[PDB]
Amino acid sequence: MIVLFVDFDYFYAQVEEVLNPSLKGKPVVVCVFSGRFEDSGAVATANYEARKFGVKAGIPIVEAKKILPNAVYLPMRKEVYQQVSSRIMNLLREYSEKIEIASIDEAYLDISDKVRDYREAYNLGLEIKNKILEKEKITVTVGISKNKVFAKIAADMAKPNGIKVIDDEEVKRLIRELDIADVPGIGNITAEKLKKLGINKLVDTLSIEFDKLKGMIGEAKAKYLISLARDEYNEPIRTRVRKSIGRIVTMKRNSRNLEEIKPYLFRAIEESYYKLDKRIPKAIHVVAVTEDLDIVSRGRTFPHGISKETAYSESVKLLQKILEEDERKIRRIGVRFSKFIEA
DNA sequence: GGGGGAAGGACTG
DNA sequence: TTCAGAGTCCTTCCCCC
Ligand SMILES: Nc1ccn([C@H]2CC[C@@H](COP(=O)(O)OP(=O)(O)OP(=O)(O)O)O2)c(=O)n1
Ligand SMILES: [Ca+2]
Ligand SMILES: [Ca+2]
Repeated sequence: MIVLFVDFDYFYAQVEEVLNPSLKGKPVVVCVFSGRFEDSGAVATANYEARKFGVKAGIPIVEAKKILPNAVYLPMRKEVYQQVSSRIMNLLREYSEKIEIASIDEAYLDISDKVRDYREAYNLGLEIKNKILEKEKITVTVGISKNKVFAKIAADMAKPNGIKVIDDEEVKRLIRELDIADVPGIGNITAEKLKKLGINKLVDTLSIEFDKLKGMIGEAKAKYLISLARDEYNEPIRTRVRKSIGRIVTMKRNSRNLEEIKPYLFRAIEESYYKLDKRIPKAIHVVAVTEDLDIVSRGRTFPHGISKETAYSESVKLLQKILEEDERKIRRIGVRFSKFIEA
């Protein structure tokens, strides 16, 4: 069983350059604006030409312009990218029936019984990595191994515009050299904890006791990690499925007064139902972002589907349920639906 | 007595 | 006065056929 991981080199900012040729040869920064502060918002992405100086996705636009002020800041357009991605996913779909799309710029391929060895697999990464670069003019990084996790790591190492292959003899090697947070699934927090205790490489975990690991990161986190070092990871490539389609916005405000939030919720509660397709959610939650970070949420599950209007109503009771439980103003407010109806 | 629901946190990425 | 913008899965926890 050998996997083929695909990762769009560096998506957004890249597509933005593909459409506007007068961009390349410059540090581009695709980000999200809110309409406030003046330059309020965060960074969604940036080309490698812009990363060099630190402008990494997720930071305040005000900071970005603190390091790379001359760079090229372009507004985010999830609509434009969505379509591109939607196209690339379809190609890969012809190379292997068993496909699994993770995010908007990722996809796992299973070639187990359509490839003889890592030799003709690396040749396939190319045959693919190319059909892509010129049919959509998008560069991508490919990863290959015996499973999804290692396949995804080989792609991390080889980026950008590359491809790598983590063979078995190499795997055992990585399980020793591969370290800290460079592990898919383990976030900064879990890392700033493990490190403090000496655990650096994915192996250091084996010199512990499953329980002493659980008491600090969790049974899932641990079991997962120990499943890697032990080298017995399973997880197959199955078709993905939308579980929770939601939408959130941002108030130029920072309010607490219902009619100073109702229009907002209503707004989001509109866009979400457009993505719901022909789905019927039995569950709905109102996510609310405050000011001093920390998000708050209140939701409810129904024994039947939901109609837009049905949503509007509960939205309020769920919002009041929030306010009366916190003494801080709100900045962004949103809603998320789930538990769609089966077959 | 494993599961459904609700609020929180983290990693997505 | 007024910072940093979609979806999944793990968890602490209370509760019931
Ligand atoms: N805080 C973040 C981080 C990433 N993304 C977006 C960036 C596009 C998509 C995938 O991100 P990555 O793959 O991590 O980066 P990339 O630039 O898309 O590509 P690469 O992984 O090769 O750097 O998710 C985002 O919306 N918010
Ligand atoms: Ca990518
Ligand atoms: Ca990615």
